[PDB]
Amino acid sequence: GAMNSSNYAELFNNDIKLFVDDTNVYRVTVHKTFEGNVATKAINGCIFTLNPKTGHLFLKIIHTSVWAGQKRLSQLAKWKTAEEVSALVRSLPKEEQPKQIIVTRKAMLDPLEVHMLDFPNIAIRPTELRLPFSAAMSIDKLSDVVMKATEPQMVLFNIYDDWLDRISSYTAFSRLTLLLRALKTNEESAKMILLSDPTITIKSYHLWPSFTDEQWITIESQMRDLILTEYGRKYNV
Amino acid sequence: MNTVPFTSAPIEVTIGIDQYSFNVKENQPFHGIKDIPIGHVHVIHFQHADNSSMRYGYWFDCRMGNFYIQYDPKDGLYKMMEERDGAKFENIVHNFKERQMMVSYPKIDEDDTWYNLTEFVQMDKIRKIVRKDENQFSYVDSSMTTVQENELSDPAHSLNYTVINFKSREAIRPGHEMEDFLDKSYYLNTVMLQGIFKNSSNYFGELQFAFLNAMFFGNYGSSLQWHAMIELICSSATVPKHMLDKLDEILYYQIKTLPEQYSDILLNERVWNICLYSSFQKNSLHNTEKIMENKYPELL
Ligand SMILES: COc1ccc(Cl)cc1CCN
Ligand SMILES: COc1ccc(Cl)cc1CCN
Ligand SMILES: COc1ccc(Cl)cc1CCN
Ligand SMILES: COc1ccc(Cl)cc1CCN
Repeated sequence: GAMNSSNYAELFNNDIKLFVDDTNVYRVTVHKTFEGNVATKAINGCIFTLNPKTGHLFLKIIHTSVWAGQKRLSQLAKWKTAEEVSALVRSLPKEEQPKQIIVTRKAMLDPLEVHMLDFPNIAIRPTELRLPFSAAMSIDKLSDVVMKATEPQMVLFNIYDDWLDRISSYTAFSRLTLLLRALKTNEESAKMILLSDPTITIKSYHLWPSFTDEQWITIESQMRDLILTEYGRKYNV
Repeated sequence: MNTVPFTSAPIEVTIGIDQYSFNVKENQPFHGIKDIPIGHVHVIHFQHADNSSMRYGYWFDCRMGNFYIQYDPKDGLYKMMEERDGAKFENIVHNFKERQMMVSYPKIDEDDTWYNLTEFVQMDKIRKIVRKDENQFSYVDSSMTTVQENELSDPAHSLNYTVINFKSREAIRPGHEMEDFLDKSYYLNTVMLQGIFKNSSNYFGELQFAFLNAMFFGNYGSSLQWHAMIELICSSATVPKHMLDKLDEILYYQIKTLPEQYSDILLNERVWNICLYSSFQKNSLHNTEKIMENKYPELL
């Protein structure tokens, strides 16, 4: 059924599962036409498909050419997402195929269920958690590869860098969601926290900075404060 | 006009024949129903007074035999029987008519209600849905499950309606996933009409039989099937124009025959508010939209 706080450790068991977030698939800028009307211009997007146990991220880049001449693009974007996730599953060896796919938005359920009819044993589930995966495009290197794409492309990342050498998957996912929640709440301040230090660096093969364990505690606490400080800001507290 | 003689009425029961019903008291001198219009299927239905639980009955065609009702006190239900002695039967009927022990099928001459509810319903098709081939009539009751219900338990007692599942490989062409899910024309026209039902008459027959089973008995599997067959049409962008006009007439007489007290429980909100107001055919059911709104304005 639905994934929530109560069955949260299930994310880190040994049954392969993927989260699928479609927020960033169809991305537009709304603007005015010469005649004083409103139009949209699309920009490249991405499907965010993440194994929460291993940190493996299948970033399918959605190039704006896929929208050319199509109508009802918000609706199509859900079915395109479902088509591409199904293609990903079919591309994986059987022992790598997920047993469950958890969509972050319930409107993905029927499109993904329909595209996965050939996979009756793969459970398609919603979640009651508010996950901050929309902020994936705040990670500089993911945003870079998406905007530079000139054609459809899949790029593989480990969104946990090397953290699983030192922390558990549960803790890595908690660090990830905190970071992304901070970037979603106040992108500018979150990035200031991550990068203001001229002594700290991101490895060429990593997404996040190379923090010692103690520095991560400092960073994590600064992210918590940011989320609390922003809460007071927007809700007057 | 044909006759169905009763050997007696030993237990208090409400007896129906098509849209008519009447109460018979325990051991009242009831010996059956006369003046039954030839040319249509009929259904003779029962609900015992001492246990309204379990409505049951028999679909039959007087053109296919001489049928009588004998109460069975072991199985506790009014059973339909075929009578060999062709003139045993005629002599059985003539005796009770002469003693005026039968009720007359009370058909008003203006009234096409029964024809309109059974236009496409034929005994031959009923008997493929209800599988008991040693009798010429078909038993149905409140509790019988359908084949699709049995997939989601006794198969011989099943209603073998055609399975309809909108999230199924039968319904969805590889590579037309969004197209086929959002527009069910492929599934309606190619899979169901051309492939399975052969024509719309057989489709409407099953649709009408499903409605009558759900309405007359309280058969939940039957209501499910009726809803599904309506939804499959309304959710198809491409439907022959003769089918849309006929569907409108079919449903008009159903929702209208349907006593108001059964509407609260029998009618499914998502299936109907979609068909009338959101579907491709939302504008193609004028008569049917005119009967529900007239008698159900609270709904919308
Ligand atoms: C004495 O037998 C009868 C009386 C009434 C009725 Cl309807 C039928 C029968 C036929 C018995 N096979
Ligand atoms: C009087 O006929 C009936 C009796 C009982 C039930 Cl259950 C339904 C009907 C339908 C009549 N449209
Ligand atoms: C939803 O309940 C119903 C709908 C239709 C019919 Cl005919 C019967 C029921 C109640 C029996 N389960
Ligand atoms: C009188 O009840 C109704 C009338 C029309 C429609 Cl569509 C549905 C219902 C029952 C609602 N659960």
